[PDB]
Amino acid sequence: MKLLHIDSSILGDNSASRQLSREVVEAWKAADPSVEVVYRDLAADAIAHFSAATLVAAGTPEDVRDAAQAFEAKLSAETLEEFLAADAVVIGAPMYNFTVPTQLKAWIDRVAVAGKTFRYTEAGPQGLCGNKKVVLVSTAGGLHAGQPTGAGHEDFLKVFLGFIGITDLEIVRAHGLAYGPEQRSQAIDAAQAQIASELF
Amino acid sequence: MKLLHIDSSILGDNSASRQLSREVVEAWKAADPSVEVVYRDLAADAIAHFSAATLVAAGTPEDVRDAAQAFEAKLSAETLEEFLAADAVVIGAPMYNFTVPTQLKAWIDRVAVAGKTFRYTEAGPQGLCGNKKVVLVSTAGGLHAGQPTGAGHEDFLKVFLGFIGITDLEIVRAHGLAYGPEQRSQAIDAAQAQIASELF
Ligand SMILES: Cc1cc2nc3c(=O)[nH]c(=O)nc-3n(C[C@H](O)[C@H](O)[C@H](O)COP(=O)(O)O)c2cc1C
Ligand SMILES: Cc1cc2nc3c(=O)[nH]c(=O)nc-3n(C[C@H](O)[C@H](O)[C@H](O)COP(=O)(O)O)c2cc1C
Repeated sequence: MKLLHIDSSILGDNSASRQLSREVVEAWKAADPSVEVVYRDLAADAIAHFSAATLVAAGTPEDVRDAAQAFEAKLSAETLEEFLAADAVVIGAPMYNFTVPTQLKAWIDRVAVAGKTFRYTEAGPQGLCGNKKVVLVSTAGGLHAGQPTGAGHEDFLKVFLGFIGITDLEIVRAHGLAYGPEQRSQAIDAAQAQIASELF
Repeated sequence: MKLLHIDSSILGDNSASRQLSREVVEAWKAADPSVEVVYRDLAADAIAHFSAATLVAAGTPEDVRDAAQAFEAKLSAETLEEFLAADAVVIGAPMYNFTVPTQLKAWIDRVAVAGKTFRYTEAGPQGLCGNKKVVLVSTAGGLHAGQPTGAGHEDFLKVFLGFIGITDLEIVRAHGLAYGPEQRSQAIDAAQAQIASELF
């Protein structure tokens, strides 16, 4: 099966979510050596804001698109196709300014596509991604899960994933990382324990 | 006083939030002809993703910055300064894929600045923007305020605004816009009634 490994942290080697997302993927490869991994670093190679141009490009026939429109259309196509092909997705999801990074939301905007990851039916919208397994690697400076301050982060992500039909979701969490070295170390240690004994 | 008018819709003349944000500002000008308006269309002139480069530029002395770093630093400075100067802010805030547009969040990332719009104290973080009035123009295809599906939209915005100390907040809402022409028309009519009789 195909595993898509997504990072969105802007903090590079100092990133908690990049460390933990890599650790989930390493654990996964060890548990299933046949897994095929595709990597996408949404911070290193940022996806353009979903724009009026994105919409115009989508509604313009390929043979009449200019270069900028071909760019937007290919960006939309390649991102969507990579997600559709994936059987499992590991997503690094920092909390920056009370929500996810715009680098991550820009990816979400390309994968939330009517007719592909969800569809409209006479009975209402139906998610089409129910076969996909997702591991969300959720990292934050504070501890606000289950509280209003956390609305834009895990709650939002759960809404999006639920809408496209994901039912098989695990959250690997390391929160309170800004409260000092000992608290940061334990939060990461606990997340590693989840990876080691509660994922596979 | 200085009013900052922000739009983030990608739908141009078909935008509900651009129509209503303009109507709030027109009403404001009529109520207070001395108000000075500054406009920023975050969709037409999109702010770069808040990135590793943004952080590096901020920590690099001006005299050693290269051109790309001067760009990031000026973008950060001009956006922040415009917000600090504003006494009132009218913000067009569509719901796209269960949250705000990345164009709007990229602005939030430049205005959430320690020491400027909030500060760390020995007693915890304190918002510094309590004198500012904000009118949020909230538009959505569905009706999900007060429900989990709405977490990434108004709930998130209220968290951000509360953190930087905004207490004087009004929300002008037009939701259910995707459910048909009559429902869209009434939602906009109700929002116009709020503007006419419940804002000023
Ligand atoms: C630009 C920026 C914004 C942040 N905003 C928040 C925030 O709103 N709430 C919070 O709890 N932590 C916040 N943090 C702390 C991060 O959530 C924390 O450092 C986490 O480890 C980020 O994941 P990462 O290390 O993989 O980048 C922010 C950090 C940065 C760099
Ligand atoms: C790319 C895109 C994504 C959208 N996602 C949502 C959504 O998640 N939930 C919703 O209720 N409406 C959604 N809508 C509908 C918009 O919220 C609605 O059209 C609203 O009027 C947008 O504000 P605007 O007209 O100022 O652009 C979406 C519209 C677009 C174009």
